[PDB]
Amino acid sequence: NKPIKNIVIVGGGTAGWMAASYLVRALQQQANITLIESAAIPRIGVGEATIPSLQKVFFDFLGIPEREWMPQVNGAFKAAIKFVNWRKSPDPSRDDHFYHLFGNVPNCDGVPLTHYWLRKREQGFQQPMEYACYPQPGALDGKLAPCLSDGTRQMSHAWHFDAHLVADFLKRWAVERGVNRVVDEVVDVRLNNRGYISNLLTKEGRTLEADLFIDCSGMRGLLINQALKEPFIDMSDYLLCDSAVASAVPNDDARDGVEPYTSSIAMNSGWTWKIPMLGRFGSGYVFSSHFTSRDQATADFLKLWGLSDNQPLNQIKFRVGRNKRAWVNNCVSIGLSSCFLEPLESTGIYFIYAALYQLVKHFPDTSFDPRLSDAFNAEIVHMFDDCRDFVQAHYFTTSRDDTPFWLANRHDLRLSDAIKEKVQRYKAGLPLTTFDYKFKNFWLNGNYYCIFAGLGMLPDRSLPLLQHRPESIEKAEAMFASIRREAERLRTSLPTNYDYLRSLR
Amino acid sequence: NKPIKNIVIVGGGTAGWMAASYLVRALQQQANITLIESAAIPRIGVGEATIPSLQKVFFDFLGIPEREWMPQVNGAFKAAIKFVNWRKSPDPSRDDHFYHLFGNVPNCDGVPLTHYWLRKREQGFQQPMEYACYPQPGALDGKLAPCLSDGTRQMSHAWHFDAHLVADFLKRWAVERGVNRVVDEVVDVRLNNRGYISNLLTKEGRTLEADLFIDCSGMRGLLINQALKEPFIDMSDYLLCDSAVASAVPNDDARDGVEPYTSSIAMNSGWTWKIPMLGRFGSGYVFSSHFTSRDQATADFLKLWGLSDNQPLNQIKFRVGRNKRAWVNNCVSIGLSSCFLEPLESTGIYFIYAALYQLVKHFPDTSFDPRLSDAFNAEIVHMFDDCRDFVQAHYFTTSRDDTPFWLANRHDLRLSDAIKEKVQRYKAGLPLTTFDYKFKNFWLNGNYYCIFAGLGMLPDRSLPLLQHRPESIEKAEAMFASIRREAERLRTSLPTNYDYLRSLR
Ligand SMILES: Cc1cc2nc3c(=O)[nH]c(=O)nc-3n(C[C@H](O)[C@H](O)[C@H](O)COP(=O)(O)OP(=O)(O)OC[C@H]3O[C@@H](n4cnc5c(N)ncnc54)[C@H](O)[C@@H]3O)c2cc1C
Ligand SMILES: Cc1cc2nc3c(=O)[nH]c(=O)nc-3n(C[C@H](O)[C@H](O)[C@H](O)COP(=O)(O)OP(=O)(O)OC[C@H]3O[C@@H](n4cnc5c(N)ncnc54)[C@H](O)[C@@H]3O)c2cc1C
Ligand SMILES: [Cl-]
Ligand SMILES: [Cl-]
Repeated sequence: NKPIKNIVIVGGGTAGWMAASYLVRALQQQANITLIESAAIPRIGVGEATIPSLQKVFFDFLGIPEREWMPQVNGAFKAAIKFVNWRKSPDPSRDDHFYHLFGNVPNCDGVPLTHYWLRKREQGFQQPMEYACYPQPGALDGKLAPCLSDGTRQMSHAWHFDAHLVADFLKRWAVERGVNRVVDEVVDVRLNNRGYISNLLTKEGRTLEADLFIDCSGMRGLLINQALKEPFIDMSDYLLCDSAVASAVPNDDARDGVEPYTSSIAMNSGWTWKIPMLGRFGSGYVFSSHFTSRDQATADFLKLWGLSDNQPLNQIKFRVGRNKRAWVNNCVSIGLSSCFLEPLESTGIYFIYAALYQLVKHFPDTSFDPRLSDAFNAEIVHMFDDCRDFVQAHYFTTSRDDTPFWLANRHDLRLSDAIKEKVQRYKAGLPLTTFDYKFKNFWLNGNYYCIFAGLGMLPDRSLPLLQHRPESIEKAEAMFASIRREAERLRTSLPTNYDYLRSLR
Repeated sequence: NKPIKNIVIVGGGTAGWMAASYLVRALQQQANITLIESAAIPRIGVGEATIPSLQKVFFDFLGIPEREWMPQVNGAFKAAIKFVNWRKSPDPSRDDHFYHLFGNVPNCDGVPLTHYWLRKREQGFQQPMEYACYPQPGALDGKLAPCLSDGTRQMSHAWHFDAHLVADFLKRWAVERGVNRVVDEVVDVRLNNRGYISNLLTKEGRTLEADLFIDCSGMRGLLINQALKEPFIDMSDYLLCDSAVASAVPNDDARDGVEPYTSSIAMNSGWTWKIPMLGRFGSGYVFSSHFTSRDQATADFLKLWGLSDNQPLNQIKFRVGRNKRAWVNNCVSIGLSSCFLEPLESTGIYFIYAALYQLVKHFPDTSFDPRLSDAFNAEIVHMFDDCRDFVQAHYFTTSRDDTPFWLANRHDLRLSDAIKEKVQRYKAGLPLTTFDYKFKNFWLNGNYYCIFAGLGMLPDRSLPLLQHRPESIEKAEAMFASIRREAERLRTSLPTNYDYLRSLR
């Protein structure tokens, strides 16, 4: 079986240039790669927060160290997601916030600290879960850096960056290593009798041929959905948000500092993201069209940040769900042309490089053994489903009942059996779980606990086992005190996030 | 909710004393534990090989180091399973053997050495997979120790031991730390209107009461099956063997040495185990009653080892399957009273301490929250199913067609969708996967490859990706050469298994 020789990527967004970079890297020899992107169809223009796997899975694989790509794309640090006004009836006189922190929660004699915390709360302990079980939240309040002045990491973290800059940075990297860039527009996809893609017809009359096609054409899915007619499974019965009004907002970094985390500010009919970096923060009101109008949501967004009726905006709508099959015949969909959940928790770009990782692990020859694509397609479903569960958990758990949108999340969502089971185990007092392993069950006990406890849904009781383990309870107190010590050191030890980034220019 | 106070274990076999030890360990305080065992109903008398998790999960948890319990139970080392006459038509003039080795196979640029080996075999490379991808098989042929004279580990391994001695060793350990032993026989189990166990009536007239009951009564399942009437799911449609004829056989260790591995010698209608230790080896012909008679199988067993018609034997039959629920109301089944697959691959005792681990992780209070047992019961099904897949893979993969029994394994077995999927991925050329994580997918790429390749079922082709990675192919050759070096060092470096064990008395 002859190997793949010519690859064509359709799309010049983040997805296409990640695909181009990764593939040019994975395929040392016998690989000609061409990417074509329409000068007249813009990128989506968002996608600026991430999760920890980005470096280990994507950039490391490219051989691009964190200190090299960060300053090139206005990179900033994301130590958490701060959730604001999610907990219940928004009250401007009450501080309703909680963090979803990255990183592992320690175990004490095989039991997560979360569960010793719950036991204490039962005895009247007032401190919130994440402030007792992690050392860094207080520092986040102080908008400090996730690492020392000298660059030594001090807490688990991901990244923020400029979406357009990232795409451009990879475009340069990829082109430099042999990727052929073509600024042009596909207008016809031709299929042989078998149903495979033979070539693309462009607006300037070019005919592009290839063995393998990567569809990174974004939500229109030029190859996978339209040409190959693979159905998209709409899942707006699982999740309500289908729109966003977004913009970049200037920040007075000198007076207000740079927050080392993404913020999720709950709204009337959705929520608003805040992704800070030097000079400004990306922002966007994610909402459901069925509970508010774009006009109405736009006014809410402008009001939230005190913006003016002249502020140019990025109006977006998106589909929620996944292709029935991500890879069909000789076409692999990657990016918005494949699956999407709303930007809560930031899984979009992870879907890109996780899919690319799976693609290489299932790489075909020109005979396109269906066993390979089927195995690939099944991994995508798992990856997507795991995240859909976690995202959904932010919603049907809410105690907010003040608008139709929150009522609908409370009562009207379709839930997978998988999330039902986890919730049932959680409520019973049981701990949840504590790359290939990461792609696998990426969201652990700690993550679900940050969310559930932040939202004010606690288990029915502490673990029955703990009543037999007074020693263990004692050791846990020691671990709590230790955490409290580290928290204090960091306060006087970490530079401000603002100052640290500036020291990176 | 009041905690559990009184626990009664029924059964004095390996299962009961593992339960008693583990529980007395896990439950520091507020735990009274009584074990009752009928002097007139003997233990099963087998169960003498194990897998690597035994130490980390069971003995370590007890605080009993390997050097302390081994000499107490005639412990020996198990570095592998050697399979003899499994490959095809048995021919006394052909050496048909292969090893299933414990331990991980190295990865080269994210691809297991197994797959680089396959690529070489395609070019005419003659050496067998396990001799190229692991350093220790040749040493096993030489019956060497898995560690240096001084006791430094040199290869991954599990253990062999005397079944009765192990049970007795734990009995002493457990009794010494507060377990109450009662030599007596349960004759009636009394249930309240709710259907929970109130107490046990013994033959001497004792009435035993408790909050929690552990059923370790072996295959009769005195509590779970008979009293509580939980159905046992027969799975002799998944696996054919239902009987064994066993005995201990003296060995001339001075002239023949001690093999550092379990042997699996395929027979006409089953297979025969060889579990060596100092002085003798446990052995047993596992067979299907539907393809040979006990009388016939007995004669085959005696002939295999040159035994005499006077040799006293352990005649066994066993059920294959699992309880519909391992834990029902206030009764947890552990051991042969719960699930069993035939002894191929040695999962029996693993089922014991893995279940005990899950029991403590789901430990109840006296209200017996059904969410706990349901979560427990589901983990048991996963554990069992994963092993049933792996065991089944030894059979429907066989190329032997010389008896009805092998024909039946070839064509007539009921296969899970899970094993079908793995096989399909394997055949396509894809790698398979590479405690809580162990219980999870304990059988990895290497294990399945040892088995499949030993049995002579290879993938349809090498990984398409490798054609683009000449560099990677090169590095793999280096790794192969390195493995060959270590193999040579061990040959001149390891003491004989026989000599090493003797140095332990
Ligand atoms: C509101 C919103 C918020 C998000 N927030 C996050 C986040 O916080 N974190 C995160 O990781 N992800 C996020 N995502 C997802 C993320 O934005 C995308 O995964 C990422 O930006 C890559 O998108 P893309 O390249 O597939 O699509 P696009 O940006 O839409 O790129 C499409 C490309 O295909 C080209 N193209 C299309 N059609 C044709 C044609 N017929 N001929 C030629 N060329 C063509 C276009 O010109 C363009 O270059 C968010 C998405 C949305 C919608
Ligand atoms: C042929 C064969 C080979 C095996 N090989 C292996 C192997 O290689 N590796 C491995 O790990 N496992 C193996 N196993 C499994 C292993 O033998 C068992 O898991 C282990 O020995 C524990 O068994 P048990 O204690 O549950 O049952 P048993 O040994 O049958 O113990 C039963 C106990 O319950 C008591 N009892 C019963 N009934 C009553 C009553 N009404 N009143 C009072 N008391 C009572 C009995 O007196 C006895 O003490 C094998 C099993 C078989 C059958
Ligand atoms: Cl996202
Ligand atoms: Cl077994």
